[PDB]
Amino acid sequence: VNLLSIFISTWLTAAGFIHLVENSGDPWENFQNNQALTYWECVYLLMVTMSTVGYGDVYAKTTLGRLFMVFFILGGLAMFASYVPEIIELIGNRKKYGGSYSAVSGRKHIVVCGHIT
Amino acid sequence: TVTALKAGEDKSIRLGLFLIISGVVSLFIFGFCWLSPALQDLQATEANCTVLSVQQIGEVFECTFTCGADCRGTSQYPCVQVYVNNSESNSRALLHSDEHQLLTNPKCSYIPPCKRENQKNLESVMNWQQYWKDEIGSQPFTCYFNQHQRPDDVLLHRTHDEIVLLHCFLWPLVTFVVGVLIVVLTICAKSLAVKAEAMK
Amino acid sequence: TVTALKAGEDKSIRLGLFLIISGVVSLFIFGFCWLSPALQDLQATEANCTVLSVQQIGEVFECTFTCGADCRGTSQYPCVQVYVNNSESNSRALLHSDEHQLLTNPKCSYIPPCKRENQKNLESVMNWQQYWKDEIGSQPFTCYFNQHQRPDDVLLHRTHDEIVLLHCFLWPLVTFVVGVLIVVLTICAKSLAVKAEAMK
Amino acid sequence: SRGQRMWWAFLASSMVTFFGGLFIILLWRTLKYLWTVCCVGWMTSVKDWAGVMISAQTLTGRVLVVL
Ligand SMILES: CC(C)CCC[C@@H](C)[C@H]1CC[C@H]2[C@@H]3CC=C4C[C@@H](O)CC[C@]4(C)[C@H]3CC[C@]12C
Ligand SMILES: CC(C)CCC[C@@H](C)[C@H]1CC[C@H]2[C@@H]3CC=C4C[C@@H](O)CC[C@]4(C)[C@H]3CC[C@]12C
Ligand SMILES: [K+]
Repeated sequence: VNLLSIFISTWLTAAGFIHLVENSGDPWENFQNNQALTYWECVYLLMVTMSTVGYGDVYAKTTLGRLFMVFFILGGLAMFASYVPEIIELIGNRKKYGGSYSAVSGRKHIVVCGHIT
Repeated sequence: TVTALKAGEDKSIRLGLFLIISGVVSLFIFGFCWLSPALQDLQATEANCTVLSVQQIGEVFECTFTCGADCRGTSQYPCVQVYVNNSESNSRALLHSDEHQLLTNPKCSYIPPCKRENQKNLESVMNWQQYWKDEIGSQPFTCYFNQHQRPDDVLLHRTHDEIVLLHCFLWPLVTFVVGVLIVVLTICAKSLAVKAEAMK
Repeated sequence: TVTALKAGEDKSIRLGLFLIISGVVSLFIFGFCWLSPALQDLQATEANCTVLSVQQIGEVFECTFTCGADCRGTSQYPCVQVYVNNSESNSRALLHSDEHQLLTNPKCSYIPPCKRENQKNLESVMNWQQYWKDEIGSQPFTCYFNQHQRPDDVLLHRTHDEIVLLHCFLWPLVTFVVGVLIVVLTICAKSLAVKAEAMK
Repeated sequence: SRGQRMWWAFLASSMVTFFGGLFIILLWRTLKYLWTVCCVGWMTSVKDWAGVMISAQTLTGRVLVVL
C-alpha cells in the first residue's frame, strides 16, 4: 500500500504539473507556444516516459515543459524501475499446495511425510 | 546542547537555500529564453513613417476560421500590400502591421480576422485598405524597422509587451530575496535562542 | 475447523470483489469518456425551424469514394449552402444536417454519398437541393441548435443515439450487481454450511 | 444479410454460460445445506475413471491428451 500510494500519487501529480505548464506556454514566448493536451494525455505521456518506451506520438513542446521532463526523467525512471518489480513481487505469490484432502467413500488413503525428496 | 527545535530549523535552512538556488537558476533559464527575443525586438529602431503606395496583387491567400471546438474552415482573402517611407532606408519597404502577420504571410500587409464567410473577409480587407489608401501624404506614423536583418519589412507594433518580460525577471528575484530572508530569520532564531537559554 | 470447500469459496469471494471493483472502475472510465460528448449533445436546444435561403457557392469540394479493399477515388461535388430560421437566434444560420457533416466541411450544408462518378454526386446534390429549395415557407422542421458555442450552425440530427450511451452505463451496473450476488451467495454458503455441520 | 449486428449474442452465450453455471453451483450449496436446517460408491467409480482419462495413466488417456 505504501508503494502503490507513492507511485500513483507521484504519477498523477506530475501529470497535473505538465498539464498546467503545456496548456499555458513559456512567458517569454508571450504564452504563444502552448499545446492543447488533455489531463489524460499527460497521464499517458508520463507512463510512456517512466517506462522508457517514449513513443514520441505526444511529448512536451514548451521550454518549461521540456525543463520539467528532464527532472522527471531523472527522478521518475528510478521510481518506476524500483517500484514496479517490487509491487509485482508483493502480489500473486499464491500458495499452490494449500487446501485440503477430500476423502471418498469406499476408498482409503495413507499419509506420507518426513524426508520427501 | 541539541534542542527539540533543531529539526524544523535545519529544514528551514534547506528550504531557504533551495529558494536561493532556484532563484538564481530560474534567472539563468529565463535569461537564455529571453536572450534572442529581447535582442531581436530591442535592436529594432523607432522611426517616423509615411504611406507611399497601396495595391492588391490580383491573387488570394487562405486563412483558417475556428467555430470553437474542432474546425478548419480554410477560406480565401484578398492580398493587399502597402509600401511606406522610413528615416533609415528612405526607400520603398513593405508594411506588415504586427510581427505575427509578417511571420505567417510576408507577401501581404494585413491578415483579416478569419471568418466562415468569404464576403466578410473580403469587405474586412476593403474596409482596412480604404484607410491606408487615403493616408497617402498624411501626418507620420511612428513605426518600427530593423536595418540589420529586415531592410524591406516595416512594423506598426512591438514583438512582445514589456510587462510579460518584466514579470519573468521579477519573480526569480523575489524568490531569491524570500530565500535569503528565510535563511537570515532561521539563523537569527538559532543564534538568539541559545543567548536567551543561557540568560534564563 | 477448516473444510475442503474453503479454497473454492475464498476464490469465489476474490472474483465477486474483482467484479464489484471492475463495475465501479468501468463506471468512472465510461463517466469521463461520455462526459464531454453527453454535455456537448444535451446542451443543444430543440427548436421549430424554417428554410429562408438556398444557393451553390460556384466552387467545388472533394470527397473520397471507396470500392471496398484499398481505394482513394478523390472526386469533386457541388457545395450547396442553406440558411434556416430558429426560435433562439431568430436570424440567419447555416444548416448542416448531421454533426459529422459540420465536422468534415462546415462551408456546405450537405455531403453526398461519395461515388466513382462526378455526374452521380452532381445529380445527387441537385436531387437533394431541389427539396430544401422548395421548402421555403413550409411547415417547420424540428431541429437542433447550440447558442453557447455554435450561434451560426444548425443540425437536423443528434450527435449520438441514446441506446449506445445507455448500454455503456447498464453493463457496469450489471457487473457490480453480479459481483454483489456472488459475494452474498458465497458468504451465505460458508456461514450456513457450519450450521448444517453442527446440526448433523 | 448485412445491415444487422449480433455480436452481443456471442458474448452473452459466454457470460450466461460462465455466471449462470457459477450461480447454479452456489445456489446448490445454499439449498442442499438449508434443507437439513429446514427439514465404494458408484459416483466415485465414474470420478476415478474420468481422473484416469484426464491424466495419461492408460493408453486411452494418453491418446486423449495428445489430441
Ligand atoms: C445452453 C448454453 C449454450 C448457455 C448459453 C446461453 C446462450 C446460448 C443464450 C443466451 C442468449 C441467447 C441468444 C439471444 C437471442 C438470440 C437472437 C435470435 O435471433 C437467435 C438466437 C439468439 C442468439 C439466442 C441464442 C441462445 C443464447 C445465445
Ligand atoms: C452444468 C452447470 C450449469 C452446473 C454443474 C452442476 C452443478 C450445478 C451441480 C451438479 C452436481 C453437483 C456437485 C456434485 C458433487 C460435488 C462434490 C462435492 O465434494 C463438492 C460439491 C459437489 C457436491 C456438487 C456441487 C454442485 C454440482 C456441481
Ligand atoms: K525506447
